[PDB]
Amino acid sequence: GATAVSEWTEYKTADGKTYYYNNRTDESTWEKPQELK
Repeated sequence: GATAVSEWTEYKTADGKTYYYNNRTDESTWEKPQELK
């Protein structure tokens, strides 16, 4: 299970979970990208 593939990067929030942010979509999803899964 890798982390941060280019355009996709995830940060863990204080509540203890990562949100996956795609930069050139500008989208934020709580599901692991299939390029990063």
